[PDB]
Amino acid sequence: MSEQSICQARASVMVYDDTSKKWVPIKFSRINIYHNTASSTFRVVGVKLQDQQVVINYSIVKGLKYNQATPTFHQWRDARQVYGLNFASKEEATTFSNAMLFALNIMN
Amino acid sequence: MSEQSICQARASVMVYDDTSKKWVPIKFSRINIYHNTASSTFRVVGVKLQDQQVVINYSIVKGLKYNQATPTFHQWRDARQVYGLNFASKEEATTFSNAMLFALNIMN
Amino acid sequence: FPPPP
Amino acid sequence: EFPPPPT
Repeated sequence: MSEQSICQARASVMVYDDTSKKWVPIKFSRINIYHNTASSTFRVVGVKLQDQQVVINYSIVKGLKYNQATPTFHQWRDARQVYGLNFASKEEATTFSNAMLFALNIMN
Repeated sequence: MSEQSICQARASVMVYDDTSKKWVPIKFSRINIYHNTASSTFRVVGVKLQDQQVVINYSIVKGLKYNQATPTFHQWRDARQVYGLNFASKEEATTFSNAMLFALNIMN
Repeated sequence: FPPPP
Repeated sequence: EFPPPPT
């Protein structure tokens, strides 16, 4: 019924601009992966802990590809766009990835 | 790419418990309706402005039924459950309903 | 629809 | 694949 978080971490969410060929900010935010038991669903929701506005609300899908580029930088391709998270700490990155991969395992 | 809010209001999100035959809390929260231009998607996202946890992340679908029970109480049936928002003020109720109905219009 | 709380 | 990260 409600949204149940399975992890939380600080990161700067960015989108890879294939054209400008650069990595651009989507706008640190708080990143959480929520799960809906009443729908067996998982989402990546990033909120601006400043003005508390949601910057990202992404559904981790069935065939998603999560890549841990660096100890503090991870990305994932949906099938038509790539997202990356510049973490605030290796620790928070380690935490977010275990959840992510775990959520993806369930996703399958 | 990002989440773009089309409205914000304070309300107490509750689920109608058909069994207990009573209206029960889903856990005031901050309610926002975000739109994804890069997906033409609308969502009702409720955050606990206390511990900033998301209480609801609902996709307003194509055939949703929004009902404004009272000037400060509105509900909506998905097709297998009904949700309602106890607003903090008529004004915020008026604001959220205009967005909602608008988002639903687009939805069709 | 049920009656408001 | 995914591009090279920033830095």
